[PDB]
Amino acid sequence: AEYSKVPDVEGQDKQKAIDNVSAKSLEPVTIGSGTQIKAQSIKAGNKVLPHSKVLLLTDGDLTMPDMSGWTKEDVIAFENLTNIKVNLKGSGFVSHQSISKGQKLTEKDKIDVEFSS
Ligand SMILES: [Cl-]
Repeated sequence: AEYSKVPDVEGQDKQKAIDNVSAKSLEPVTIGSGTQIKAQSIKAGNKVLPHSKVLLLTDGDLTMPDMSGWTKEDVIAFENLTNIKVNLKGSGFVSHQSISKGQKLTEKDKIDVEFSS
């Protein structure tokens, strides 16, 4: 069971952070329309499965990611990172989200996601 070590990318330039996460054989997913990373979903230094997702919250506006194919773990990480409540329905992988990718979000919004096996 090989593990990846999550890098510390908080405060980094967005593209540098994406590159640093990818270099650890992890999948960076950015949230927001900013140019600098404000927060990461996994504590730096932690061992996680290769190719698992690290959510990266930018500065500036929050925007909706493409959650297609996400696990419950991933969607729950999004709720904790953004303080936007997500309602989960079903099991497997995300097959529907109630807000389209790219839309600006506020803590006024709520998301419904459906999972399919
Ligand atoms: Cl691999």
